[PDB]
Amino acid sequence: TDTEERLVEHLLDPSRYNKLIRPATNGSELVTVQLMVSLAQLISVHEREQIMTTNVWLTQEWEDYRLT
Amino acid sequence: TDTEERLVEHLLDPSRYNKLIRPATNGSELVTVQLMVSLAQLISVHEREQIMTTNVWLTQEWEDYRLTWKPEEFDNMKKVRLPSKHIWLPDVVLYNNADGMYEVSFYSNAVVSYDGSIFWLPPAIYKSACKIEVKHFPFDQQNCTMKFRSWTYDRTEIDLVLKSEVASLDDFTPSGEWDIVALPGRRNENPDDSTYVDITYD
Amino acid sequence: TDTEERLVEHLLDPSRYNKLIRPATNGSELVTVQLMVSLAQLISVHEREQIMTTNVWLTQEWEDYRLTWKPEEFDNMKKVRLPSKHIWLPDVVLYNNADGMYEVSFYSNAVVSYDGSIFWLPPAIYKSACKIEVK
Amino acid sequence: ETRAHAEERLLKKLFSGYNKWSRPVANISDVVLVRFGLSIAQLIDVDEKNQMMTTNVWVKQEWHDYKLRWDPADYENVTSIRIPSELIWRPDI
Amino acid sequence: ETRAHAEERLLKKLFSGYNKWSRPVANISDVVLVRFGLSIAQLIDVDEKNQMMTTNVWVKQEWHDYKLRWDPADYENVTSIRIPSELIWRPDIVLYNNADGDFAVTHLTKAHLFHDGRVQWTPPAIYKSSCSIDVTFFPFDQQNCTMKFGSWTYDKAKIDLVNMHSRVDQLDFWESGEWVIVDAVGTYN
Ligand SMILES: *[C@@H]1O[C@H](CO)[C@@H](O[C@@H]2O[C@H](CO)[C@@H](O[C@@H]3O[C@H](CO)[C@@H](O)[C@H](O)[C@@H]3O)[C@H](O)[C@H]2NC(C)=O)[C@H](O)[C@H]1NC(C)=O
Ligand SMILES: *[C@@H]1O[C@H](CO)[C@@H](O)[C@H](O)[C@H]1NC(C)=O
Ligand SMILES: *[C@@H]1O[C@H](CO)[C@@H](O)[C@H](O)[C@H]1NC(C)=O
Ligand SMILES: *[C@@H]1O[C@H](CO)[C@@H](O)[C@H](O)[C@H]1NC(C)=O
Ligand SMILES: *[C@@H]1O[C@H](CO)[C@@H](O)[C@H](O)[C@H]1NC(C)=O
Ligand SMILES: *[C@@H]1O[C@H](CO)[C@@H](O)[C@H](O)[C@H]1NC(C)=O
Ligand SMILES: CC(=O)OCC[N+](C)(C)C
Ligand SMILES: [Ca+2]
Ligand SMILES: [Ca+2]
Repeated sequence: TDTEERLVEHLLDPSRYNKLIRPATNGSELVTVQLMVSLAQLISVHEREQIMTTNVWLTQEWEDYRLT
Repeated sequence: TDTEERLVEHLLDPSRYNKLIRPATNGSELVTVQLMVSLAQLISVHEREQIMTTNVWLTQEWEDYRLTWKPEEFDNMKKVRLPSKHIWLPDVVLYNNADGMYEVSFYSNAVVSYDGSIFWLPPAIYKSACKIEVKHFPFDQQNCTMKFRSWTYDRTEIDLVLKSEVASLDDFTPSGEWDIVALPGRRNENPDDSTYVDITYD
Repeated sequence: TDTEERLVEHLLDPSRYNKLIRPATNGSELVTVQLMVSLAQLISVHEREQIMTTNVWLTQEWEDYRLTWKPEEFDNMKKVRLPSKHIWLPDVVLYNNADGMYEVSFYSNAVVSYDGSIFWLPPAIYKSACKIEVK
Repeated sequence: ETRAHAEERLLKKLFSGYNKWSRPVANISDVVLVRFGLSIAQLIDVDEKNQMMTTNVWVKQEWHDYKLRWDPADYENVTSIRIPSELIWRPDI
Repeated sequence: ETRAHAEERLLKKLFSGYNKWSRPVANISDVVLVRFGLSIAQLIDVDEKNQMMTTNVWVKQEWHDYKLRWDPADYENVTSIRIPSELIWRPDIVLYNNADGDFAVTHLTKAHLFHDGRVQWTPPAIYKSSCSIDVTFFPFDQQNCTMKFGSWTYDKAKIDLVNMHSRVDQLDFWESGEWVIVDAVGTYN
């Protein structure tokens, strides 16, 4: 939609949103990231090479005050 | 943080910082680069092909006088991360590699201090050729070397120096098939070249 | 030379030449592309995998009316080399390839004549799938 | 007048204010119907020991973009064009 | 006054109107003389079964660009600079008899540019070339594997190659322990 395109252009505008900078309001503030691993499939275990191959969906949740 | 965005925009402003120019002024002085290899893991030593695969961090430190700021003017900010691809880097690579992979693997961010000190710690996966001594196999001890040079600048432009005399094992995971004995580092010049310098780890 | 670089800037000027648009002229016409494969070496035939590996030079020729110039205005230059990545190419690929590599390997220059003739001869290492008869 | 010039004008018009990150629907409640199909080029391998199938397929997709419409009468009867797929919104199948 | 400012001024002046897609000759009839040489870092693998040789070489190239010239007196006595090789014109030297590798150089290191227009570009390259393998006297066999280098789209009237040195440079060679290089000479054809 026109509104969605307008919002996406507003949010990602490189003029006002720098994607290389941590979204911390204060210098000493820290960003909390929530992690959860979903094991979709254990593809293999290689005893000789000592490697486990898995298919996992890695949930990651945090807050970005600049994307409001 | 708005202050960090302002500082990052100020430091890398193209009108005042060009990454194609080596940070050496008042004549062609030397940019001293401190090297320190930290061995994360000894992946393998394929004896048949004579290739040792290692996972290391190529710690590098130098001084860029163009990346300084006053902490008082930036909310007392004394360090900032800058993308390594946007600042001048000493193109230190693995010269004695096999498979022709010279550069680091990721090109991570560099940590800049307010006095112009750059601290870069990129990860690298290196497949270095080494000479296999088969005389005492299977009770054999191997001496595989990794030679580091800059494939851009010679000794007259950058000086390679050793941060410490041994490679660091602060974040090492034992291999299970090979046992680390010693990881000394040495800085090698050439008495009859004056433009050659390399740092080799045994 | 100054004239050569002037010509190159004039031809590839994005404001007048778009490389995403087919050089079709006279209406809803079609661009005729001439192919010629030159076998430089039969690197290998892998019977167990049923893959043939060849080193070939793939001659591709077509006419782009947008890359025309008058030799008089450009110091009587009759042809120039243009980077093939900056002109319209017919996306000619090897369909029956194995290993999922469709395009040519190098992307050399394309030799462009003053009348719009384009001569492209890139080298390629191709791995094609073929049916091995074991009888 | 030439088809190439009309196509250049059309390309300028279509992507003037186009956003490739926004779902291409005129109304938020609308659903993008993606006609999906597979055309198998070859069954490269069936690795029984590792329990994997390697296939070479063509992933046929087809949707509608409401901001990529035009009248061919205004562009020398240009009815369709080939554009890089990285310039437009695509489903993330 | 400082060298960095002079270098910035020089870099701005050089690339003001520089076209990297144009052969760098003042006169169209002029030939770009490219001095070509090889330096073998190591002989990674000789594959008798597949008839391929893998080498780690440094492709030493040197030519003249008439637009990348300056007077060092006007730039704080700056006599040379290192510039990315993707900013300038380079010859398209490729390995004809490639097999399972890359035809052209892909590393694209920085080029050493001198005040008189000379450009030295010495990128590394891993090449996997084809060579016929003669195993009549195996394991006492001696192989003769060749590498053919030349520009792909510029004829002799536009780019000409010059042997920097007869013999392939072996000063930085990594001895393999399986093969010894009896002879390694480049021949102009
Ligand atoms: C592992 O391999 C390296 C490289 O082959 C060996 O390095 C070499 O070691 C010898 C003996 O220590 C060095 O010779 C000595 O150099 C010193 C320093 O100038 C000199 O004072 C002595 O008179 C003698 O010439 C040699 O320079 C050195 N070469 C390199 C390139 O480092 C190393 O010894 C081997 N280590 C083990 C445990 O096998
Ligand atoms: C979008 O669709 C909903 C559901 O039919 C409708 O209520 C709404 O008015 C539509 N919006 C517009 C702008 O037509
Ligand atoms: C437009 O082109 C189509 C073919 O794509 C053709 O069938 C139709 O008759 C043409 N119409 C006009 C007005 O040229
Ligand atoms: C280029 O060289 C040719 C051959 O000597 C000469 O005839 C011609 O005048 C030269 N062009 C210029 C502009 O000097
Ligand atoms: C310029 O630098 C060169 C070394 O690159 C030196 O030999 C020469 O004396 C210098 N000239 C001046 C005027 O400083
Ligand atoms: C090696 O091959 C080259 C070209 O094929 C030939 O000129 C040369 O004489 C050969 N040398 C030997 C020792 O066979
Ligand atoms: C013009 C052109 O691209 O020629 C390529 C083939 N070669 C190197 C034999 C001339
Ligand atoms: Ca199988
Ligand atoms: Ca071998």
